[PDB]
Amino acid sequence: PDPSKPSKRSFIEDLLFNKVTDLICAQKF
Amino acid sequence: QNAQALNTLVKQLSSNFGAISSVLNDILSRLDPPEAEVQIDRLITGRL
Amino acid sequence: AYTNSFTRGVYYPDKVFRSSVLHSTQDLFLPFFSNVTWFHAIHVGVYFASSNIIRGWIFGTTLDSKTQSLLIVNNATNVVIKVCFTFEYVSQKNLREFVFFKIYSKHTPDLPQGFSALEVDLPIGINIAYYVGYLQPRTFLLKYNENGTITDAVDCALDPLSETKCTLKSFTVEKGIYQTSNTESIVRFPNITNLCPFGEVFNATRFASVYAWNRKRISNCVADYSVLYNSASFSTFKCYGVSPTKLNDLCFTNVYADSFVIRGDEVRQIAPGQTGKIADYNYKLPDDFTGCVIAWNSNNLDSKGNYNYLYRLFRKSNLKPFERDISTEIYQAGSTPCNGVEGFNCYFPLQSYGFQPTNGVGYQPYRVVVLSFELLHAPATVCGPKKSTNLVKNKCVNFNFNGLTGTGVLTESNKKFLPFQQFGRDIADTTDAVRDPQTLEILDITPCSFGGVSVITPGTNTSNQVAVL
Amino acid sequence: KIADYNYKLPDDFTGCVIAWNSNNLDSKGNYNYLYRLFRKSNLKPFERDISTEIYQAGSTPCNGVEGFNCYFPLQSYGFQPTNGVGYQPYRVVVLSFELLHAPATVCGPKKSTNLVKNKCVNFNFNGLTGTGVLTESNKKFLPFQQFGRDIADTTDAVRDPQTLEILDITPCSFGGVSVITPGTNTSNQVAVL
Amino acid sequence: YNSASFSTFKCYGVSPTKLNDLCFTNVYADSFVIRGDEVRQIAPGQTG
Ligand SMILES: CC1=C(/C=C/C(C)=C/C=C/C(C)=C/C(=O)O)C(C)(C)CCC1
Ligand SMILES: *[C@@H]1O[C@H](CO)[C@@H](O)[C@H](O)[C@H]1NC(C)=O
Ligand SMILES: *[C@@H]1O[C@H](CO)[C@@H](O)[C@H](O)[C@H]1NC(C)=O
Ligand SMILES: *[C@@H]1O[C@H](CO)[C@@H](O)[C@H](O)[C@H]1NC(C)=O
Ligand SMILES: *[C@@H]1O[C@H](CO)[C@@H](O)[C@H](O)[C@H]1NC(C)=O
Ligand SMILES: *[C@@H]1O[C@H](CO)[C@@H](O)[C@H](O)[C@H]1NC(C)=O
Ligand SMILES: *[C@@H]1O[C@H](CO)[C@@H](O)[C@H](O)[C@H]1NC(C)=O
Ligand SMILES: *[C@@H]1O[C@H](CO)[C@@H](O)[C@H](O)[C@H]1NC(C)=O
Ligand SMILES: *[C@@H]1O[C@H](CO)[C@@H](O)[C@H](O)[C@H]1NC(C)=O
Repeated sequence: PDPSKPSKRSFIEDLLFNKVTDLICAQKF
Repeated sequence: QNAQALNTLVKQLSSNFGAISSVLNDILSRLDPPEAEVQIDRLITGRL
Repeated sequence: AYTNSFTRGVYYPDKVFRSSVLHSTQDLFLPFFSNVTWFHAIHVGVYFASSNIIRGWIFGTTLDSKTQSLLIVNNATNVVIKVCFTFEYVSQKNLREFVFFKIYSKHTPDLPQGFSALEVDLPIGINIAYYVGYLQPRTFLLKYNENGTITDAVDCALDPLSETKCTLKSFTVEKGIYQTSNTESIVRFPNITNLCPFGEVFNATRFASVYAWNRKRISNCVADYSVLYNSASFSTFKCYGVSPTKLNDLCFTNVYADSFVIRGDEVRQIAPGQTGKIADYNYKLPDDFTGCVIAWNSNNLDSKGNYNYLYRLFRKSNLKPFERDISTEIYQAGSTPCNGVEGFNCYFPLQSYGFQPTNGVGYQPYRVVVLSFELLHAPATVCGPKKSTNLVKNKCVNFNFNGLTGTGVLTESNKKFLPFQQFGRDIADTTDAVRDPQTLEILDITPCSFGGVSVITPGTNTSNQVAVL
Repeated sequence: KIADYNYKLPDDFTGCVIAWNSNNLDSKGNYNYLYRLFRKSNLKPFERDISTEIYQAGSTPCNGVEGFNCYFPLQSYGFQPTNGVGYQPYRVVVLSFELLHAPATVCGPKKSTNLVKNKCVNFNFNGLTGTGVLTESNKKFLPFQQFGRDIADTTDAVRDPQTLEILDITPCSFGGVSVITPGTNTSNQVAVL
Repeated sequence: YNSASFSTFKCYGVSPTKLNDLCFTNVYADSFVIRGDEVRQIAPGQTG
């Protein structure tokens, strides 16, 4: 984990979050 | 997969399962309880 | 003089025995933790519980002897029940309960924690120390003992612990979280002010023959059919799309009025899926029919004999639904093409009715009018008598927009409808945006139940304190 | 005008309806019969209403005047021996009741046999049928209490409608057979379990 | 239906419209004369 970023996410854990990706309201109703 | 199965669970509220219609309020506002019930029951057995 | 109810209440509901079962019964009981009105003042579903000075009690809708009154009085071991100071019922500190036409029984000896258990059905047929009480519909889970005595029961709306106990059908809930589950009226009908030609389509001096049955559209009418059963006596009325009782609550997109005169022994043939020289060669009703059928005797007027009525009798092909056919090419039952000759195996298509005042019932003319229509489609013209209230503008309502019912909050809309466009259906084919039938504006419907409660609790043994989520 | 202003039958009805012609007796014309015709509210199930406050179809409160847009509620039948079938009086009697609840008074003609006291029987206690062995009971009923229903809401203990005693029902099918067998090719001998 | 006028006709196994499309293995013709207020009793499961 890096000190610069506010969270303790490492330089490879973030490459995974930004790679894995109304109706949901209708399901809620 | 878990967002495709749950979308079918919502798509399947548009099927009337052989009843008069697929909107419960329609059936309730077109039929008296003696005949409304025998249609609601083929809805309640279709969604369950 | 309010006082807090402690543990009293629950009564043996029904006549069926149960032992060592945690049965749940949905009936009206006495609430726990409720307000009894203790009355000691000596110097007008309901409940009741009380030297035996008070005997009886009186009720009615207005109590002015214009309508039905009701007097019930008790005695040492006797009662008298009448409609007066049309039914003459006569029979044979301390809490002798006179528990509530549904009265109860079984009295038994502020209030401590004892948990007693209470229990003739008196017909009326009409409209309607010293302690008191009341009953409202609130579920109760009774704990039948090993001998049939109600030893424990739980209110089912009192505390969050009570709801969790109902959910688990148990008296002991363990540590954890449990996922228990979690207005006015608007009527809007279109701006139609005029009635429909009741006295033009039902009492016309002459109706058309069957084979050339007339047809008439009706539009922009508020049809109050109550004004109709004062004059005529209808011998048949069977609606085939909608239950007859609700005929004054909807709106009918298009309506037609087919009229003709068949014999008495044929009126049964006007129905989806039957055969006969009326359902094959004159007038066929479609299988997916929606409409009502009306028929009454008319021998008073359509009789002399009366030979002004015809019916098609010979044809090689059955009619399709709603298929008028008028022609005079005589029928060819044989081989040669008879050119007008009503000779061998070739006859005229049309024949007549010998209607006569002497004809037996079944040979008498029967006027028939069928009214086909279609329900809850978008544009509606003819509607029911009922009035219209005003919009509530963002409060939860059981609206009745133009026939269809529905619950929800009626917020303002911005849906860019076509000027042609009326109803918005959602992904699940459930309506959510509507056009006001009077202001021609757009409203949005938001159903509101807002579920998802949970009951954080330590072990009910450990304590009672619970936290809702 | 019979199912709205005179006599409404409930939707969850249970009963029988009887009606026959009566033109032989209830005819002269006979004007001794009335029916309510004008009202602003439909009746609820089984709701007798007798009153003579004339109906107000308009604006003014007509105080007895059978004038404009305000008429009398009740009208009469012009029953006549000359009336065509359909205008003839029809006596009607409906018989409402309720089935297989605990206390029963009116029953059918059929007779009664004697108890068998612990043999399997197709009993017919007070309407309800049922199979089983009728053993003796010790169920401490209330003197008010008649029928014992089980956890699965199936009756098991009954009160005799004549001796006022208590009987217990034990259904008997006693299942669970099994057939130990070597290969039918190998032999035929088999053993039951 | 050129000569007589039938006051009741209710088929109980087959829909009336299709009566000219099938073949009927054995057929019987029971005939009798009852009063008018009894013709309803000729139906499966009634008393009188
Ligand atoms: C085809 C056929 C049958 C019915 C035919 C009948 C008896 C005709 C009824 C005509 C009506 C019903 C006309 C009317 O109402 O005027 C059945 C299957 C019974 C057996 C014999 C062959
Ligand atoms: C009951 O009486 C008390 C007064 O003791 C009062 O505060 C309360 O509002 C009343 N109603 C209920 C539902 O408790
Ligand atoms: C109550 O009973 C007593 C005798 O038991 C009798 O004298 C009295 O008239 C009764 N009161 C009634 C019937 O109102
Ligand atoms: C049930 O009855 C037995 C027999 O008298 C008695 O010993 C027992 O205490 C009773 N229990 C209850 C809960 O009534
Ligand atoms: C139809 O005309 C007859 C004859 O005048 C009349 O008695 C009846 O009230 C009329 N029907 C209506 C609905 O006006
Ligand atoms: C409908 O009638 C109401 C009351 O008479 C009126 O306020 C409204 O403007 C009318 N709407 C239309 C479209 O005529
Ligand atoms: C119930 O609680 C008491 C005191 O809080 C404790 O002594 C007892 O062991 C507990 N029993 C169970 C089954 O939780
Ligand atoms: C019922 O009738 C039988 C035969 O007459 C008789 O033996 C029995 O005692 C009667 N029971 C009652 C409760 O009257
Ligand atoms: C059947 O049994 C015979 C003699 O017991 C044996 O020779 C044969 O192999 C068996 N075959 C099978 C298929 O079991």
